[PDB]
Amino acid sequence: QPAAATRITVENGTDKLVNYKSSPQQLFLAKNALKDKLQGEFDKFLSDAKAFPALTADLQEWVDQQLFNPNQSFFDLSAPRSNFTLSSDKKASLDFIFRFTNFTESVQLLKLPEGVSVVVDSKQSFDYYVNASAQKLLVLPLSLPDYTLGLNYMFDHITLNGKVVNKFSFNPFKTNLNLAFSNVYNGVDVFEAQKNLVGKGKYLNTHVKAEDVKKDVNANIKNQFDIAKIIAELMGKALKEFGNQQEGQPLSFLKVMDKVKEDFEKLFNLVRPGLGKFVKDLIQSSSQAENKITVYKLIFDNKKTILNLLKELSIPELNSSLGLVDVLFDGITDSDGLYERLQSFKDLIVPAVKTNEKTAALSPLIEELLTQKDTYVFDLIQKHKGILTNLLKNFLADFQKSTPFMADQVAIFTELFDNEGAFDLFGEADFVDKIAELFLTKRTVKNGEKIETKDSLLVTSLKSLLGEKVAALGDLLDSYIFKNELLNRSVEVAKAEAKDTKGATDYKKEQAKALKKLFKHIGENTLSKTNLDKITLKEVKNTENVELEETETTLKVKKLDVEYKVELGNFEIKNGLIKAMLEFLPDTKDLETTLDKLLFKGESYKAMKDKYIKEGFPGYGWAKGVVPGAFESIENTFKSAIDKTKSIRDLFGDMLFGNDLSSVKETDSFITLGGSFDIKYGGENLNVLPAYYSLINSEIGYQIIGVDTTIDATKVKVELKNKEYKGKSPAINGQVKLSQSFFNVWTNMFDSITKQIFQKKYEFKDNIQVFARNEDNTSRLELDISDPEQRVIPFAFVDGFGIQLKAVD
Repeated sequence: QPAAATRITVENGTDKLVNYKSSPQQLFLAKNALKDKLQGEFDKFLSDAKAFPALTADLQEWVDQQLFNPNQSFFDLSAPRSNFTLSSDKKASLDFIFRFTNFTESVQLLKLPEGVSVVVDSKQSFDYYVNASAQKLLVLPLSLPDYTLGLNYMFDHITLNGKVVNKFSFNPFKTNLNLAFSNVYNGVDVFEAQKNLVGKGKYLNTHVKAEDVKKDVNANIKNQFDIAKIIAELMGKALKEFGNQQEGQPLSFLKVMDKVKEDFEKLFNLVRPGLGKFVKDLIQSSSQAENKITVYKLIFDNKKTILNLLKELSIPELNSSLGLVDVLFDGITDSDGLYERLQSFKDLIVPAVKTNEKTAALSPLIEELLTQKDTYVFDLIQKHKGILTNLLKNFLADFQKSTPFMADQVAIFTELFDNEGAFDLFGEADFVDKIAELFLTKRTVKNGEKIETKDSLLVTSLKSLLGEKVAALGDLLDSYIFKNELLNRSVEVAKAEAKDTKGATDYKKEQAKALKKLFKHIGENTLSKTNLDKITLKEVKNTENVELEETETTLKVKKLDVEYKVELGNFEIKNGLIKAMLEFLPDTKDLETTLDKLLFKGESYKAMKDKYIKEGFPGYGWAKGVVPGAFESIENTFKSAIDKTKSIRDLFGDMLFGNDLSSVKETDSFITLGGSFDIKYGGENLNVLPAYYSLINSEIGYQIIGVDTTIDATKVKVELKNKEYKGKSPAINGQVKLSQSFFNVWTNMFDSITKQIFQKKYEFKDNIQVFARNEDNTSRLELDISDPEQRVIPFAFVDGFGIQLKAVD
C-alpha cells in the first residue's frame, strides 16, 4: 500500500526584510553576505508549528516520486512507522521505516535514485534501513518561477543502507514550503559576480574581442550622429506639416505621425535593431491611422522584441519563460492557427505580463487588450493612455539615460507632458494651435473683472531662459513681448471687448500665423531634408584595434583614439527664419509711445531726470533753469529723428537683418555655419566589467568605464552675412540714429555669444554601455544562467557597505 499522510497540506507564506545602515527603504539585497542569516530564517520557519506539515509534504513528495514511480507495478509499499523530532531544537534526527515487498512471481531490481544495485527475488520483503545522525540543515535554492532565495534545505547526512550518502538530497530543486522572497534573491551579487565572470580566459574575457570593441564604439558614435540627423529631420518633417496647413483644418501630433511612420521606423530600428516595424505598426494602431489594426498582430509581429521589452525587470520570468519563449516561437502554431494557439497560451504567458510596474508600464494595458478582443480603437484603444505619446516619452527617456547629453529634448518633452492634459493632441486635434492655447494663452475664462493671472507656458519658459541676462529690455519683454496677444493670447478677452468676430479679434490666429510660418520655414529651409543633407560626419583615426588588457580578476582598455570631424557644410540659418520670429513682435505704427515709455517715462531715466532738475551739471552750479532746456531738446532730437511710418518690427529688423524689413528677401544669407567641430572620445588605462541593464537581465553587456569625451567645438565660422549696413530709410534715421547703432551693438553682442557661449573645448567623462547585438538579435555576450552560481543580481546592495537583516541592528 502506502504510508499515511496526516499533514499533506503545503500552505505557507513568504518573508520580509528590515532596514539597516543608510540604505533606502527599497531593500533589494541578494545572496552571499547573509549566508548565515538565511540559516536563521530557515531555522525560524523550521522549528515552529507550520514546519512539520511542510516536512510531511517533503517526505511525501520524495516517497512518491523517488520510490515507486520506477516501482509499484512490481513492488508494493508499506511504511507503518513515522515520527518527527522537528521541535525548537532545530537539530536533525529522523526515524522512519519503509518496507518494500513484491507481489510478482519474478526476479526484479529496485530502482532508487541512489547507489542501489542488488538482485531481488519474488515474495521478498526488501529492508530499507532508515536512521539518522545529528546534523544541521544547509540551504538549497529553488528553481521557482520566481528564482527566490531558496529558503529550504540542503541535507548533509542520512544513515541509509548502513552507509552514508555524502551531501544527500531528498528531492532536490523542489520543496513544499513556498518560502519565496520579494526583495532578496539568490546568486552572485555584483562583485562576487565580477569575481567568477572576469578573469584570465573566463567568460567576459573570452567573449569580448578588440575588433568587436572598436566596432561597437564606432557604431555607437555613428548611431548617435545619425539618430541626431533623424531627430532633426523629423523636426522639420513634422513642422512642415504643422505649419503648411491653412487655419480651419486641424493637424495634431498623432496625425503628423502619419507622414513620418517610416521616419520613426528608421529611428527605432537604429536605436535598437528589430523595433522599427514595431513602432510603425504601433502608430498604425491608433485612431488617426490610415489603416486600423488590432493589438494582437501588433504584439506578435516580432514576438522576441515585445516580450523582452514588456514581459526589463530584474528577472524572474524572462529567462524562466525562455523555456517556453523558444517553444512559443515554434511553428511560426502555423498560420491561421497561430493566432488561436497564442490566445490559448496567453493563459500561462500572463504571469510574466502581470509582473510589471517598472518604466515600461503598459503591460497591464496589453494584457487586457490581449485577453479579449478589441475593435473600435477610436477611443476604446485611446483611454489606455499608455499610448503613442506616453511610450515615445518612455523610450526617449531610456535613450537619454543611455545618452545623457541630449537633455534638452527629453526635458522639454517632460514639461510638455508635465500636465494631466494635452492628451487630445495625442489624437484628433490641431497641434500648434492647441499648444499655443497651452504655451501662448493667458487663460481668463470668466466675465467678472479679470482672470488674467494664468501666465502662459511659453512666457514662463522664456522668463526662466532669458531671465535677467539684460536689464534694459526686460520691461520691454513684459510690456510688448509678453503682455501682447502674440505671446499671451488672453482668450475670451477677444470676445469681451469686441464680441463681433472681426479679423483682428481672433488672437489665437494672429500669433498662430507667425508661429506656423516659423514652423513652415523650419520645415522647408532650415531643417528640411535638402539642407540637413550637408551635415556630414567622417572618420578621422578609426583604425587602431583597441586591444584589451587583462590582469587576474580585471579587464582593461589599453588606449583609445577616435575623432569625428562633424562637417557642418553650409547650414543655412536663413534670412526669413528670424523674419517669422520678428513677426512675433508687433507691427503697429505706434512707435513713438513705445520709445517714450521705454527711454523717457520709465523707471530709471525718470530718476536721473529728477536728479538733474534738483541739481547737477557740475561746473555751472547756479544754472538750474538750463536743465529744463537740456532734457527738452535732446528728447526733441530723439523723437523728431524717428520716422513714424516704421513700426517696432522694423526697428528690430534694422537691428537684426541690417537693412529694413520689407526690402530684405528670404533667399539671402543670414547665418551660415562654417568649418567643422570635432568629437574626441578617448581614454587610456580604462577598466572594463560586465555591463547589466538598467536592472537585471540575462543578457550581459560590457561597459568601458572612464572614457574622456572631449568635444572640441572650435574651427567654425558662424558668419552673419549681413555684417554691414546699406539702409535708406532707418526707423530712427537722423542725428540720433539707433538703427545703425543697434545693428552695431547686435553684431557685437552676437559675436560675443558665438565666441563665448559656443566652443570652449567642453570636457565630459562618462561610461559607454554597449550591448553588442548579433545579426539575428542574438547578442554575443551571455551566461549559462542555469546553475545557482551565475545568476547575477545587480539590484543587490553589497555588504561591503554593510547590510544586516535586522530592524536597525
